[PDB]
Amino acid sequence: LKLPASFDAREQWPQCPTIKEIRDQGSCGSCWAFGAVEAISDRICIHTNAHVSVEVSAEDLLTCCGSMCGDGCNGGYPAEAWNFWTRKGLVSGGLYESHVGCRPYSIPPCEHHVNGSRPPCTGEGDTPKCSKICEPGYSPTYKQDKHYGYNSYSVSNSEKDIMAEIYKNGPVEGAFSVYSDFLLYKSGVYQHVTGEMMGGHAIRILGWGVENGTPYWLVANSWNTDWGDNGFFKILRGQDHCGIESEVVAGIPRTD
Ligand SMILES: O=[N+]([O-])c1ccc(O)c2ncccc12
Repeated sequence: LKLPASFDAREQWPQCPTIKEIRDQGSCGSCWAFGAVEAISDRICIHTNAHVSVEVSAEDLLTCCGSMCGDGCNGGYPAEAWNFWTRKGLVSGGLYESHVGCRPYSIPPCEHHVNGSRPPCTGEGDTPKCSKICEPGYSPTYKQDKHYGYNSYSVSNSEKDIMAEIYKNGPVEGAFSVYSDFLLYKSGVYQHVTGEMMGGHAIRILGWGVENGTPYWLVANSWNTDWGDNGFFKILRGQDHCGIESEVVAGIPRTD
């Protein structure tokens, strides 16, 4: 209760479907946008006591943020994603071909270093256009459909601070240095052992726990459910491992 040994947002906010949700960024380096919108989704539902529960649109953020956020499918930055939500807001939008919400994701699901029936993920494709319109059959206007953030912030490189933030306000977006052995993750607690550095990856942190004395963070990847542990993974917590505790960002939904 002053930080229990383990915490899982799905259990704290059982009426919030998005927290339990794994998405797929497709052949696009949109991890920066998915960890952001995934957490925004979660916080919207947490902030409203599930009175409002929507899929925030990775599509809106990825196509419309623009240079502020980086280079679309060519990679981007978490801090600027949340800042963009506080100023321009984000509309709802679901999975590929879901017809859910205002602007569903337009990049098809693919296999991310795993065997499946979807085509393998090819590189970072092109970034779609920013079209401020909702799908036909979605009643409210894109403008009326925007959900703004009251604020955004970078949480310090502090384990306690990160736990307290998730505990009180919900899931966060974080980022870490990906080494080759992370691609191969299947289950258990991920700890870097072999491999070279492949740049960084953005994700959603939604909990923490302890596996046989090993503290870990509960994370959602954006590589579909057939990757890793049903799309989630665990990673060593408390050691700023692969920088897991250095790039944490979040913010509070704007009520109105
Ligand atoms: O599956 N992947 O390997 C992968 C990882 C991270 C990414 O940002 C990707 N983007 C596009 C395609 C594959 C990606």
